[PDB]
Amino acid sequence: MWFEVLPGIAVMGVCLFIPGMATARIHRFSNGGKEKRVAHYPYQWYLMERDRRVSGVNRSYVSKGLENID
Amino acid sequence: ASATRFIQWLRNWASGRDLQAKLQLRYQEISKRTQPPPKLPVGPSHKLSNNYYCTRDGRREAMPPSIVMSSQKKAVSPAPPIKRWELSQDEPYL
Amino acid sequence: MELLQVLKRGLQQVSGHGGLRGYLRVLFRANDVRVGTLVGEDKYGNKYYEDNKQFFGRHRWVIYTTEMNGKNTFWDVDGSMVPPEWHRWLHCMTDDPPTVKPPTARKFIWTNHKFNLSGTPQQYVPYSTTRKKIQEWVPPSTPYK
Amino acid sequence: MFMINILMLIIPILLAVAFLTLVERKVLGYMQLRKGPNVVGPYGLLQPIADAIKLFIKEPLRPATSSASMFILAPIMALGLALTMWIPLPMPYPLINMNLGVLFMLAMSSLAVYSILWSGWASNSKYALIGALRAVAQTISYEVTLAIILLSVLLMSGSFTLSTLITTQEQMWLILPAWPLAMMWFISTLAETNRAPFDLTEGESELVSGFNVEYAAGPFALFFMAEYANIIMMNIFTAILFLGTSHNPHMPELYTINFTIKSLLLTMSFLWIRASYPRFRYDQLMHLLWKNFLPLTLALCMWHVSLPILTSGIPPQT
Amino acid sequence: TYKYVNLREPSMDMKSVTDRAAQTLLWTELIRGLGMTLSYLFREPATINYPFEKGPLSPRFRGEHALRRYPSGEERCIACKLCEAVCPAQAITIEAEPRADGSRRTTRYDIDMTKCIYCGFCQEACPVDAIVEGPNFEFSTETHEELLYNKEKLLNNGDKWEAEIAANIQADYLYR
Amino acid sequence: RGEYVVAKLDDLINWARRSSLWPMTFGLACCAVEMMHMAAPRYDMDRFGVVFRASPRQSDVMIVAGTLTNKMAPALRKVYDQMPEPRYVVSMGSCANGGGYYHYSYSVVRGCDRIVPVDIYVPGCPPTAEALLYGILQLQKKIKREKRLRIWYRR
Amino acid sequence: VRETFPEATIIKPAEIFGREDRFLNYFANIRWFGGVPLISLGKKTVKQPVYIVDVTKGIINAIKDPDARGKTFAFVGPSRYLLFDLVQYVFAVAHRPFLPYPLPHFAYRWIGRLFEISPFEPWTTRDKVERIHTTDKILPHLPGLEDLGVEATPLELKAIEVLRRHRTYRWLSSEIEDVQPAKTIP
Amino acid sequence: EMVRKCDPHIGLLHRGTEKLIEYKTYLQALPYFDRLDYVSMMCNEQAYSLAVEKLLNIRPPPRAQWIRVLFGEITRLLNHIMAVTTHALDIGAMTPFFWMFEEREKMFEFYERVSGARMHAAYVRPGGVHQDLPLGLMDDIYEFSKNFSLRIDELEEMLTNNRIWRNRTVDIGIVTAEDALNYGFSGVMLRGSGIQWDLRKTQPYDVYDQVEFDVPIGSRGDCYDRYLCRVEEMRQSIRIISQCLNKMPPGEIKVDDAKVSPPKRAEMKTSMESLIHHFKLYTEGYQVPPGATYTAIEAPKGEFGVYLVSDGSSRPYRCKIKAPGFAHLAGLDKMSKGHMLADVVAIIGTQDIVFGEVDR
Ligand SMILES: CCCCCCCCCCCCCCCCCC(=O)OC[C@H](COP(=O)(O)OCCN)OC(=O)CCCCCCCCCCCCCCCCC
Ligand code: SF4
Ligand code: SF4
Ligand code: SF4
Repeated sequence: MWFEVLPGIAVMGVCLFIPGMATARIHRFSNGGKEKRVAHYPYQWYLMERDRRVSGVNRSYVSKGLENID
Repeated sequence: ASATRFIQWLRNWASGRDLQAKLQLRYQEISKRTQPPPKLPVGPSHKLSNNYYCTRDGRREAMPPSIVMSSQKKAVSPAPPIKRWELSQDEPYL
Repeated sequence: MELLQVLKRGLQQVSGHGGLRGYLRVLFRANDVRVGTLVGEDKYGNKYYEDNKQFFGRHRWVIYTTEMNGKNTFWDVDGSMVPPEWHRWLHCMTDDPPTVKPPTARKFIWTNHKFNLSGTPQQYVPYSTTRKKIQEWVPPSTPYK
Repeated sequence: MFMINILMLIIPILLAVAFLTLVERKVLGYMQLRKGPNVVGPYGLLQPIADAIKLFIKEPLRPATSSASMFILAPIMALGLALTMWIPLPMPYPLINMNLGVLFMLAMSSLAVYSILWSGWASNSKYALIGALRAVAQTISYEVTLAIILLSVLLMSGSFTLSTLITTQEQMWLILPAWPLAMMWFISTLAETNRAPFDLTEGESELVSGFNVEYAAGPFALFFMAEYANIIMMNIFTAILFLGTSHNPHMPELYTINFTIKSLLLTMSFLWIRASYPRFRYDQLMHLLWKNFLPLTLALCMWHVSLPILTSGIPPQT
Repeated sequence: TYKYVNLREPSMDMKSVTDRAAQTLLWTELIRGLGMTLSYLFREPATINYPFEKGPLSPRFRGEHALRRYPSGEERCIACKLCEAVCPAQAITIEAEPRADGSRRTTRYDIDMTKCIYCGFCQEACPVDAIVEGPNFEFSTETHEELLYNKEKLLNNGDKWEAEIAANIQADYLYR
Repeated sequence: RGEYVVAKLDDLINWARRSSLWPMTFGLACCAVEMMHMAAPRYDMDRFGVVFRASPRQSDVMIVAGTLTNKMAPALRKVYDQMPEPRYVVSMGSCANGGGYYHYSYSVVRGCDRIVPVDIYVPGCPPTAEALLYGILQLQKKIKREKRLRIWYRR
Repeated sequence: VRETFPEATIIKPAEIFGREDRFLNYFANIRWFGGVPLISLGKKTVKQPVYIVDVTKGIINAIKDPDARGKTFAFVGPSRYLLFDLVQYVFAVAHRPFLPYPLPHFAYRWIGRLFEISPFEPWTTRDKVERIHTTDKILPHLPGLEDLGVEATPLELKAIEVLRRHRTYRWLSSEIEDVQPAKTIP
Repeated sequence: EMVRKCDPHIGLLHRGTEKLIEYKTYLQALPYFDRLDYVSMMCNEQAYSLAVEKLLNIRPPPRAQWIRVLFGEITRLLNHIMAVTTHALDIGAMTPFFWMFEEREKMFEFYERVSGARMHAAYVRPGGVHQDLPLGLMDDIYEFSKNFSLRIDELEEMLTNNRIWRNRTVDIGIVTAEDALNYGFSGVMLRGSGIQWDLRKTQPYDVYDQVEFDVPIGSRGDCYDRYLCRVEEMRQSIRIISQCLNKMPPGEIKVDDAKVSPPKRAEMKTSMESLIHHFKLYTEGYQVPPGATYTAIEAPKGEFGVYLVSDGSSRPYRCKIKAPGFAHLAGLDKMSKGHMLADVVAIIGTQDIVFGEVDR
């Protein structure tokens, strides 16, 4: 019957789900739990470069808040 | 025959036909695979009298061709001209 | 809702095959999990089933034995394993199974059915069944000459 | 971690491609009143694995008349570029976030055509050459209309970034205001992927196997994987373009599930279409695009330049 | 009588012309074709589960050949050679002589099953129902030689298949 | 133990090959009509993994389905040679098996096994579609019994 | 063999060339390594190769010939060649570039072991290198192919049959007479 | 891809059928006709049987004549399903082949139930048919015919109005009525171009004069019109089959004349005359009076005829088979002028060629 085509569709669906799920999870893992910073324009890259310098650990995803202003 | 009501409706709608009335899979309407014995009839030559083979011998009635001309008035055609066909009245145009 | 009834029917098939193990056995041996009425069983272990609500062609089937004539047929099965008395019913040449309409017994009919033996040491090898046509002169065994 | 991200992209792609082959055979089978694979593994689930192993232990042939280097290069190009087409796809986050992702996908699709031309030419056989020149005709037919169809859609999104399409369609699918372009886009993707009723470069009933007729075993498998990879990718592109999924930044997997379902259904429609229609003649395909889609595409490109301006609804540049 | 298959002029009124424009632009007739294949997707397939299920056959089916016996065990064949004479393929070869009890019996009865056209003429011609075509059709071999049947093979076939053959003959002999 | 490893690898390559037999789209006469019926829904050869492919480069099996004439013999041998290996030949029907009804003709090859090696002979004129399927499954079991790697290990 | 079965026919062929040989095909396959190594540049070795069909016909005649029982034959080709000239002819017939270079015996042996590592069918071996560079013995005392009625087939008439498939598309159609033969050691 | 010349090289399935027949009795030659147009098996048998029955000067009984028309029209359904769906298969529409070959499979069962063979029945013989219909067969034919028109309706849904199908077949392979006649075309190859000709109407045989049906006529003489003619001929076949089911008469099924048709097996085993005639018919065979006839039928593929020369013995002196496809294929180069490669694929299909009959 037609519903016997579903198992292959389900397997195909799972495989197509993995790349998107894996990319999202790897991004959080490599950016301290946040989305990967998107730098489409020079301004955004400038801010990211300043974040790297400001971090103190050479990681632009390590944020510094009021605790760092004296 | 085991299709649920929803599936029957779905394929009926998609095809635009009531497919359940003329299914292409066969079920119980077919003839039984065991049948009562037959009792076949005999032909017109199964008689005990007035049945001499010479009076019903097709092969011996064949004759050699009729020689019309050999090298040993109105014009004619092989047959009357063919009558023109009529349009169908069941459905003249498809 | 019918979609709920369909699941019950499919779930019933697991019990109709005597649990998940029996269900998975028929799924992997025959690729079909339908449950039918046991029409009968032949002396080699083949089991014959019918379900007359199935369409013509799918309404009779055999689950082949797992061993026949000393051969392991758990995975290797073939249509030639069906013995002649069941062959007629399985192919729908008759309505009556041999349980109901037994075949006529003869003293020369094989008691043990054989499947296709090609490619095995029991295969058939052709030969001429007639004897030598010309008898040759045999010279004498003594020197008289 | 990025190298792991790459592997978690292309290995799933190859697995999805393998099981798409099963699904097409089953879907086609049931539309043809039969079953398709249901013996090799339960419900045929192992059938793709047997086929792949079979092909890769089959003897590959290099034809005597063939140009050796080009013969080997072409299938490598086909699969390598098929995988490359996936890296900028936002699902919802792309592996490579690009400014001109659409322009990247156009260029990579144009380059992939040479894997058909060079395989056909390098084979040095008549049916292969005929198949290759059909690809020349096919590309000429759809390429101009395809780019201009994309342009019209991108005049509502405002950029060539694929992630922007997610933002554009936050409130409503783009298929609503652009269903005429979606229709012409959908047919173009069928011609782009050499799919029925535009399966002309292969054209089995006409050319035996067209461009890949001389290919066997593993090299043949590469062309097959590339084609089915492009079928899925082109239907992912379509889902992003016209059926944009909502993206919750904190639950990105909900996007992926919804977007995967849409991509699967669009892929099924490709199989559906293949079961239903006869094949175009390859001159009739050219006239379809140039005499029908292109006039309509030019007019709708004009309309979508003016419509944002006259309604004061021009999208943001950023 | 005849009918025209393709001789109709489309209506040129505004509604008809706009119906045809919608069909052209919106692909209505192509969508209708998609509906038909969709309806088939949801129909039960016609496939049977061979070899667990078999295609139907009738008692008249012409399959593998067999040489039959009387209920006593005596061979039916009396070497008349009618089957050999009628065989359209000349697939039958026969030799005969008086048996040790004086019976008229064959010493050779070969059927070249690669010559045979499975036509059933031999079983029509046989006056004693000795040679028949049985119901077996699953006897493909690995070698050509295995299909050159001699009398021993054909008698074994008869002994192997007699239970089915006799029931099939019973079902159909009143049609012969 | 190498014996155990090669035995299992034999099962895998054998399983992959018998599970994916691609016959060449190649038919000669009336036997080819029954071959069409094996692909038709009732038997659905494709459900066994058996799929026609037109190119000999992409075929594993040649089914000689019909009479082989003298004029056709070189073309049959050509396309068989162009099949990569492993390759198999199924002889279908009396004509292909040994000439059949046309055995004594001046224009017919008396069996395709004079031209190519044959793995399975399917008898009949024509064999039923089921008979042909029985022959294909018989070929599958022949491939299952192959011992390529076990013999190589003991060379 | 001559002791167990005194009446045996023992046939001693030189290197046999044919479609499926490991002789002409072996030389033609050296092309994948660029140059063609040769011990002493092949000027110290002489070969007298024999066609496969000649050996076959000689075997078949030995079966039918009563005089052949208990004898020992030597099946050699009609011509003796220098190994260098033979390989040069092989590359000319196949239209492949010929770059012979000298390799001493110890060096050739070392590479022979390199290819012996293969668990499959070794491309070459130390033993194979030795036999190819062994001079083909002259045995006037033994009967030959002419004694069994076979007329030895020159390598010049059959080399194309073996070596046509080793060419590229450019040279596939070249005819038999286009290549000039090899110097035969008179 | 423009076709500048078509040069069909045939003979690759030439098997010297016509020479082999000279070495057979008339009965032994009958199975050779199953294997000419091996999609229209029982129609080829009927043409051979009519020719022999004409030279013998005998007549088959009425019930046999109705069976022959019934299975002739079932055979036309078999042929047209194969012709239309493989034609569509070549043109790229693969799905109708599968739907309709399930119908073919059911019609194969009718062949098997009367004759024991799915294809090469050898059922229609000079004198009548071999055996009477088994009990229950006509009910099952009726059940099949009740639903078949819906199957044709589904085929037409896929193709008839499909713009892709029309693009591939409309104005492709046009043949004028004059060219069709001079080139020796017949059947749908004439009627697609408007010629009003069908041998069942104009030169009818066994009982075709007693059934009502319409001949479909084309107006443009191209592939599309020839496709519509074959589709409408299937509907008319179902219409004829309906009348054969209702008008089937009782009686014997082969000529009651045991010097031509063998006696019944029970008679053969009781009566001396019957045994002698059974013996002689299956060995020497019936002799045919000397003469020559050209007999033709409206076969599914066109006019199928035999020129049968009898020398007075029990083996034919000469049997020339006129295959409709032979003349059609000779016209392929004419019909393919100005067309492309893919159009030649369509044109081969529209001629409906089987090389069993082209080559013999
Ligand atoms: C406010 C004012 C607004 C202003 C804007 C208004 C715009 C809307 C009104 C304009 C019309 C909109 C529709 C335009 C769609 C494109 C139309 C088209 O090009 O199709 C017509 C084309 C013509 O070809 P033909 O029929 O053979 O004859 C032509 C004679 N020269 O025929 C074809 O193309 C046939 C294609 C054959 C291949 C089809 C195979 C697939 C069929 C199934 C696809 C189903 C659709 C799926 C869409 C999914 C999208 C995700
Ligand atoms: S079935 Fe026909 S061809 Fe075969 S042996 Fe009998 S008479 Fe001869
Ligand atoms: S099998 Fe029958 S027909 Fe043939 S020789 Fe024996 S008795 Fe006569
Ligand atoms: S074996 Fe029979 S069915 Fe097959 S091609 Fe020959 S005559 Fe036709």
